[PDB]
Amino acid sequence: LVSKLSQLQTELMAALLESGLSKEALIQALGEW
Amino acid sequence: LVSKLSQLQTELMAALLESGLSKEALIQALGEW
Repeated sequence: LVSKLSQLQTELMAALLESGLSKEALIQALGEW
Repeated sequence: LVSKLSQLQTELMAALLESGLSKEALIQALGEW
C-alpha cells in the first residue's frame, strides 16, 4: 500500500533525528519553501 | 576534519529533499524543539 519511497523517507528522517540532527539543519531545509 | 557523521547527515538531508521530501515532514521533525 504505502510506497517504498514514503517508507524510506520516514525511516531516514527518523534515523537522522536520532543521530543528533540539528534544528538548524531542519530550518535550512524548511527554507526551500 | 569534518566528521563522517556530519558529512553523512548533510548528504542524507540533501538526497531526501531531492527525492521530494515534504515540508510537512520537516515541520513535524522541527517540532521536536
